[PDB]
Amino acid sequence: MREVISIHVGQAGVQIGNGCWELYCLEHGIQPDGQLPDAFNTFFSETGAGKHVPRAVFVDLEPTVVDEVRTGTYRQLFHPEQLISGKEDAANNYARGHYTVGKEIIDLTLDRIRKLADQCTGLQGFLIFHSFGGGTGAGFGSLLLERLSVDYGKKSKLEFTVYPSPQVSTAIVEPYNSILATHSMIDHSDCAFMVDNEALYDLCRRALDIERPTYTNLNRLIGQVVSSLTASLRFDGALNVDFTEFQTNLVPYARIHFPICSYAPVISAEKAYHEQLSVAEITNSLFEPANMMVKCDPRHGKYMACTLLYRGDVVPKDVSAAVATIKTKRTIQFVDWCPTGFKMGINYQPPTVVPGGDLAKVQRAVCMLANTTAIAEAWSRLDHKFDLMYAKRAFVHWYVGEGMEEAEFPEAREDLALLEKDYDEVAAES
Amino acid sequence: MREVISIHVGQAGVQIGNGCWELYCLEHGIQPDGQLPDAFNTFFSETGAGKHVPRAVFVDLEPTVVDEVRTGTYRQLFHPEQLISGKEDAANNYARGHYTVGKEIIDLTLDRIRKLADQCTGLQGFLIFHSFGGGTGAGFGSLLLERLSVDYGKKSKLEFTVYPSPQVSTAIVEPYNSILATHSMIDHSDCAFMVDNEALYDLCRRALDIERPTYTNLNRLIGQVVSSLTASLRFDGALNVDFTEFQTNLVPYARIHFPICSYAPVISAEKAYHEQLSVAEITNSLFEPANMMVKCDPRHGKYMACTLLYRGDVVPKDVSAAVATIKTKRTIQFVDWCPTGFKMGINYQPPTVVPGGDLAKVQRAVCMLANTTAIAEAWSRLDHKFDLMYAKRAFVHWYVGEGMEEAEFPEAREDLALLEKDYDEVAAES
Amino acid sequence: MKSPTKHNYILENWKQAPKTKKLHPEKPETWYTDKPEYGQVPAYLDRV
Amino acid sequence: VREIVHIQAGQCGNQIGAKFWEVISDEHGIDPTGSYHGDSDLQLERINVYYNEATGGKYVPRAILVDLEPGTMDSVRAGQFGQLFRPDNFVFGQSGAGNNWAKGYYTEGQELCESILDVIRKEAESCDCLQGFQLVHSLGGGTGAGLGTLLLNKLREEYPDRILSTYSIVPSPKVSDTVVEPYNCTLSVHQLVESADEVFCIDNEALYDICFRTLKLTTPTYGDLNHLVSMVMSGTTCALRFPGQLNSDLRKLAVNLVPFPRLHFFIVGFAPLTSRGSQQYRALTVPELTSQLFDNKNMMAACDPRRGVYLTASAHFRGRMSSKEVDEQMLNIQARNTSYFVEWIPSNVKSAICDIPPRGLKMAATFIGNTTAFRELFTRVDSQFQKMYARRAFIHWYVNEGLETVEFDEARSNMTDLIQEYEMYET
Amino acid sequence: VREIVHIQAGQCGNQIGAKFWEVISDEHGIDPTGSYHGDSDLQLERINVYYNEATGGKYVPRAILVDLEPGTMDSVRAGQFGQLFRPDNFVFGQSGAGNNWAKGYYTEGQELCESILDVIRKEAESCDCLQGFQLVHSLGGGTGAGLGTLLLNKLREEYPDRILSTYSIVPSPKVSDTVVEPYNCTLSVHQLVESADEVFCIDNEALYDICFRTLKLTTPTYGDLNHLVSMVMSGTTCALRFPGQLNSDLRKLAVNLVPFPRLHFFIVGFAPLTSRGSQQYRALTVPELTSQLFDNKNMMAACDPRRGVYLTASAHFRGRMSSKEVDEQMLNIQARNTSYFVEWIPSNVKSAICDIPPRGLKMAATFIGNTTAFRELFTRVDSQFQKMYARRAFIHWYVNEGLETVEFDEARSNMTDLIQEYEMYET
Amino acid sequence: EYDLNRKDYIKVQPQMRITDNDPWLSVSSGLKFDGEDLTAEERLKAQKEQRERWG
Ligand SMILES: Nc1nc2c(ncn2[C@@H]2O[C@H](COP(=O)(O)OP(=O)(O)OP(=O)(O)O)[C@@H](O)[C@H]2O)c(=O)[nH]1
Ligand SMILES: Nc1nc2c(ncn2[C@@H]2O[C@H](COP(=O)(O)OP(=O)(O)OP(=O)(O)O)[C@@H](O)[C@H]2O)c(=O)[nH]1
Ligand SMILES: Nc1nc2c(ncn2[C@@H]2O[C@H](COP(=O)(O)OP(=O)(O)O)[C@@H](O)[C@H]2O)c(=O)[nH]1
Ligand SMILES: Nc1nc2c(ncn2[C@@H]2O[C@H](COP(=O)(O)OP(=O)(O)O)[C@@H](O)[C@H]2O)c(=O)[nH]1
Ligand SMILES: [Mg+2]
Ligand SMILES: [Mg+2]
Repeated sequence: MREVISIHVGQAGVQIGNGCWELYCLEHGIQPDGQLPDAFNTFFSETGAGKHVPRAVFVDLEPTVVDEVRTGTYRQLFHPEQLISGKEDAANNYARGHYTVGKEIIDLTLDRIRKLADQCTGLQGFLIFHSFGGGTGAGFGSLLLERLSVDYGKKSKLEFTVYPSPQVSTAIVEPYNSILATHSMIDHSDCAFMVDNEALYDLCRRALDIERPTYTNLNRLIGQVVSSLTASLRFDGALNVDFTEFQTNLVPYARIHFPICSYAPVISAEKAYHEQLSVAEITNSLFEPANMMVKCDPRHGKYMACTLLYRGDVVPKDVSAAVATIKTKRTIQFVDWCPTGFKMGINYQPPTVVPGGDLAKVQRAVCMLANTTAIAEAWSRLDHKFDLMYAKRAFVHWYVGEGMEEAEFPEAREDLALLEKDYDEVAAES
Repeated sequence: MREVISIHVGQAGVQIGNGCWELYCLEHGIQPDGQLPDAFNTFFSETGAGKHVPRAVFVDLEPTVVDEVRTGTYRQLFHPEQLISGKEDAANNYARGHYTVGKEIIDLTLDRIRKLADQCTGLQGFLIFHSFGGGTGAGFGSLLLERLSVDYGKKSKLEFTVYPSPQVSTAIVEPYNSILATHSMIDHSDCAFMVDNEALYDLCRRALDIERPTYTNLNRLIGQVVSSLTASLRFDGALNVDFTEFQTNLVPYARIHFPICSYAPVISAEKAYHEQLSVAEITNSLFEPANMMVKCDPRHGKYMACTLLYRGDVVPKDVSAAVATIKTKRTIQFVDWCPTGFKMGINYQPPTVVPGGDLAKVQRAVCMLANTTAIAEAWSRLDHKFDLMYAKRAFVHWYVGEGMEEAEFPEAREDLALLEKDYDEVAAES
Repeated sequence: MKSPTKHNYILENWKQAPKTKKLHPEKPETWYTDKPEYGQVPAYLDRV
Repeated sequence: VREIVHIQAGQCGNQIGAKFWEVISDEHGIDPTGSYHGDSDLQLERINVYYNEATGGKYVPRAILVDLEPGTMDSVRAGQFGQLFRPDNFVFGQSGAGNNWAKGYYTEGQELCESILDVIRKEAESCDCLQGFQLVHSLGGGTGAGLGTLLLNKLREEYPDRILSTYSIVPSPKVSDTVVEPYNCTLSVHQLVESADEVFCIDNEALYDICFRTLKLTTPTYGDLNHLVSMVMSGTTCALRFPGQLNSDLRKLAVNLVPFPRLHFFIVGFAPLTSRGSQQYRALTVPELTSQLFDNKNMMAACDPRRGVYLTASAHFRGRMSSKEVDEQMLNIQARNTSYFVEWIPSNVKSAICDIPPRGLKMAATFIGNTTAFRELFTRVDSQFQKMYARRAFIHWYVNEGLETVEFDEARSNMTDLIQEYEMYET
Repeated sequence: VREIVHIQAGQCGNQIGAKFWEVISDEHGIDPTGSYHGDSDLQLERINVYYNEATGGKYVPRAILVDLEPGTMDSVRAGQFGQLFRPDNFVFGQSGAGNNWAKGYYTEGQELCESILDVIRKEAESCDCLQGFQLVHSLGGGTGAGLGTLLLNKLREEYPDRILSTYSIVPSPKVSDTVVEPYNCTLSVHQLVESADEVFCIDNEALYDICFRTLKLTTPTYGDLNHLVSMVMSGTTCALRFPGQLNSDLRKLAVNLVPFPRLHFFIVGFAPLTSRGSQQYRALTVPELTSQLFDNKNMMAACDPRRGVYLTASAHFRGRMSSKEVDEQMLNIQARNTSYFVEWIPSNVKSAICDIPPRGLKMAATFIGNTTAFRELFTRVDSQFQKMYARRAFIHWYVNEGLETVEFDEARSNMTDLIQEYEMYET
Repeated sequence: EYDLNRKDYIKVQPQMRITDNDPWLSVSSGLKFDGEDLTAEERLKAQKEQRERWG
């Protein structure tokens, strides 16, 4: 029918994927084994009898995270070939995960993803997960996109990546790894979405009253966006949005593709008791800087085209009125070569409520994908961090030792400079 | 329908407010939990349940007063978002509540009031409460009005404040805060009402029969006046008065807005055994200086336009005879260029009594709002007290250290002097 | 012992109060879009 | 969430502070083992002001005890409520006190200063918020006066915004326990004037006078005298711990009572204090409290208010009571005795009401006032300091520690100017 | 499958390692007789890191034990866990130690080195994978200081890729137990700088100071000191053995912490430490763990971080905790103390979390840092080396073993160059 | 994940030490230490009575 392939790279990818496939199996009604006690085929293959197998490939250069699943409850769910593990991790070193370690396992990875695609008669895109600071997320992720571009060409390659936070940081060499990977992403990726832990932490504490979140809580929120993103191909509605529609509607140019995400409503059970949460309220909550999953103020820049997705008993009359209201906010700035400004989407399947969840049952929910020039702030933040280290050659010896050539460091600095120029040039006056 | 939003500032505003809302919920027939055992739309909103929610925001910079509501019986009625509490109070310092600590929470509150106005389809005005001597009441109230003026603009912002008493005082720095606040109040407020504690003590002991009152008894008397003011929008009547009518009829100029309050009959009801309390009786009781809620005798000054509000069994024939009689009284003056001088309204619903009550269940009552030049007496006292302290600069160092510049002290002192002659010129006739 | 010099402390207090130093300092923080090398090659690369 | 850090200095500080925690623990209902066995939910509302909890439901006060010799604390620890304190907050030296201000300031103070500050840093940065510190010490000694002032400067440098409230006991005029007191008190004032925000003056003779006049205690001990001091400390912070009709915390008090930065010394008094036989005659009314608080004999400082004039006054009331009755008394006492109030400040009496009274009482009140009568107390020790200094008296003991003779001249000049400052504003 | 080879050289290294295996065997549940009788399946997931299995369910550690005289070997043999070790892994000579660096490196070292390397080759080639080597030795002695560096060069020659992590003990600054330490340490530094990837320095004096200040230990024997060190060894490699939310192995630690090839000497620490009896008063949470970790007193090396500046720092967390809580604390400690961190490196604090804490504790943490304060320690040994060398003195005992005087000059020159390199990057 | 989030976390979670020496506090915990010789008094009395017999 219509299909999409999910690939998880590094700890931050596979750990999110564990929560995602929990939500998807529960939504469709498939037990963790893969049997039953529809849209199954867009995510799963039916091996026969009554068993289902997901379309996922788990990859990391160290076996600890994958062996958790292999020993976990879901071990029978997956194909053992899908679960791919290396021997020793990349040690947060881009050169180590791209030149030395990455190339030993890349061809094994490409066979299984290509073998998985043969069974997919009507495949229409890929979903790939990174963390920018990781060696495997960046070093191995770059090598994977480069090969898939020639392997599959004009197939939409969508990415869901964790953006390095402004102040929260767990890797010291983190700015070095992001810039080198950014060069490979910018040419090959069709569109790559941004989320960051720092904003999700604050959102998980304010809107949801979870004072002290873990990585587990944040993975469920990301799972709901992908569920809402892919729900148009699965369940019935009134305005269907395919993957290819995202590629044309969101990005005006080739190098300005990076969007940001938002979701509404996110509310605890004891707050939703007092709130109706109709169409007007959920539309307004999206555009507050508090709800953005990337910690950048939209008021710093301007907005180009946005895409909105609704899941619930939503009537088209209310959708047009809410966006009409959104255009009346003078605190929201749009660019005048984007007077259209919007694409809408409506679907009837409500959000899925995982048992023991942190989310209240809401009857309609809206997801927002928006592209803005506010993220030019974030690149200038990351660019400055790189300069201080490289002025004194702070960590070059580790990279050079693992096959990396030093000449790529200024070239990667050059490409980011052009990307920074492209934003102010786009955001410039008509 | 038509909506009014209530904002409460400081210890006075918050704990006056819960007195007001216990009145309204008992009046409409809503249990404290929001369930039931009409005009609900004017003050409440309905959710996806049989449950209601008030249109109110409670604001203070210290948690003790608000937390009493949070653990009280009424905790289930209010939305958890509506109750906003700071970390450390302003310590009766206007500068601390305006610049340093005020700006720490101003934008958090302004989102919540604006969000409530979205649910108010027919919003027509706001209600805001102050105590002038408090740092939060004057300092943060000024910052709230300045922002609210540009946010909404052409909407009627009505205020209900407690003027510092002529002799009773609880703060030594009290004159400083009132004059600085008076600057911000005068340009932005559409109309604000004066009452003072010293008169409310005297009335509650003389008219009502209580040897020893608390703030609880005074807070219930204030609620009755606001109840009578808002009864026109809620229940039926032969002569309705909207909020916008009060703005135009009462104030002759921009800077002379400040009216005073009165109410009749206020009686300990064993005394109500003896008398029938006709329309002429209650009309006469309004104009005695003993019944004024501000301890300034109108006989020192003159009357401009007055507004009369009748509730209950009053009939339009009897009103006309009563007001005609009060015009014949030669203890009451009116300025020459206001021959009309009156605005009358009649509503059918009599007042509502409360368990543990203080007042009677009388069948008819009258409320008054009058603008008089006798208020110029109060300004002279406050100005005189301010000059005594300021000549030797008795408390400036506290204000300047908390972000205040000294030049604001004389400039705020100049405008009150202009207001003092504003009242003297208007008091003249030609 | 040497007696203190007579000083009108009320006049000095009258003068000193406007000069009281503020407690909390302000912070207008530049945005990284304002960087002097925005969209252009940093100068330190040639030395590196 | 307005946490307060408690610091005790010297023999006077440790004995007063130890009795202070007996008062609060009973009020909140904390068993001496450190566990809650109380009787009201309101007690657990805002216990965070003074106590931290350890895993297992045990509450530990935010207390730091400081002395130069370990004799006093082992007496304190052996006391009934000794187990309550954290063992590692006990900071002591292995040297005698010496009864010397310079020795406390320079020789032994520097060694202990670094160790004490990190102990403060643990408790100061262990809470969600910090309003101010609280110091209890005497001025006539060498450890409380010497190391207390040195620690006072360091606290100001690190934490400028926070309120450094201190409670001091001033050496007595008639009979006093130390020969060299005028030296210690004169040097101590210079540090207190510029660094501390609020200072309360307690004199031991007034505490004795109150015990024999009012309470009729035939043989009062330091337990009786320290109990009276503990009530005032409990009263001032009671607005933080319990709800009330009109709140007034520490920062409100400093804003209202202090008109100028250098005039912040205060006198305190507590009502009702009742004799054993007068209880059957005394009908407890709000006016009854007003008579005691403004009565000169109830002053805990041996400086007579009638000899001076008031600048500001503040009263707290504890219990469920009428707001009209309290406000009327403030106006009545102000208008009746106008000869003792300054003209250029009207409404000199600040008022507040709190809901929950102290243990065993139905109504209680606390008074804090600021007046020019302090010129009596500073003139006294200045007169004694001058004669001991005109000829070089015991001074050689101070010079042999590192103190320069010019510091005495600076100490008197700064102190004498504060006397003149109150003289001028009386006009 | 990230096996690690362990080597014990000298008296100091051997006895620390003997205590070190007790800690691991308790944590995994392995009997002294090599039997498994544990309590959780998670212990058997990656036991392969440290142990080999003998057919019959008997587990044998990957340990190689080295000495020049069998005196310490027999002490380990009679120990409680003496039966655990592989009997053929005991390699020893038959000559006195001599306490001479030249004698250990040149005279007896060559004869023993050929046998030691092949015993290492037996274990290194026996496993499926090999990440790095683990050495425990002191720097002031004659066997460990000399033979340890000799083996370190050979291990570098044969296994260039693997991480050569070593743990060293530095001679004390005040009182030390050997006359000729400055010669031994200066000679050893030249080898350690160029050969070893990671070197951790621990001082005896800080270990005593930790025992009395925090642990209060009345009579701390060498068992308590060896206990403190082995915890840090267990903390570092725990990321290999057990799952967690964020894995961080040795090579991650090297890449993050080491900015330049020669600045790789580290200071270590551990938290929490039980003040016995006192910690009933202490509430253990994640912020409290951070307070001890970055407190200067808990560092195990007698170099004060405050007198220098930090370059990189890393902390591990063990147990179930909030991930946001850890990430916020690193931001908090880095922002509040900006003076101690370098500007040209943003986000100076690395973090890590692991799920399985040590038995009984809800949480525990380990701290590893790199700082310019190491210039204090190297100045100490250089100054002593200089005034001994001018008089010549004990060089008479090193010349008759075949060591040239130019080796002393080269050793000092390399050591001083290390000092200046730490000075320059402070700018 | 309620255990980490809840504010009664300090109340409910059992403390780290119980009376003498808890059976769940193993060697790896690093809280059982040997330097607190609580047998010092008995050893001291025995040693002098050993010296008394010698004298
Ligand atoms: N939201 C979320 N982020 C995670 C999670 N786990 C790790 N991360 C993020 O991942 C980033 C670092 O990437 P790595 O964890 O090193 O992943 P990697 O690509 O495998 O890198 P290596 O482990 O060195 O191979 C950090 O900034 C974390 O914020 C998770 O469970 N949830
Ligand atoms: N009528 C009435 N007046 C009150 C009540 N509570 C306080 N007031 C008046 O409020 C005035 C002082 O203002 P505050 O109570 O300090 O209010 P505030 O703005 O919160 O002051 P801050 O504590 O600095 O925030 C006094 O004159 C009181 O008479 C009340 O419950 N009813
Ligand atoms: N009120 C009160 N005063 C005390 C107490 N103990 C000592 N004092 C007084 O404090 C003064 C000085 O105390 P001192 O021994 O010098 O304390 P130090 O600071 O540690 O040296 C003496 O005059 C005592 O009378 C007490 O428990 N209560
Ligand atoms: N921590 C610790 N240090 C020890 C122990 N035994 C000896 N040392 C120290 O190790 C240092 C040098 O040891 P040494 O005997 O010369 O080792 P060698 O090189 O093998 O000869 C001495 O200063 C001792 O203080 C022990 O059991 N534990
Ligand atoms: Mg990885
Ligand atoms: Mg307030």
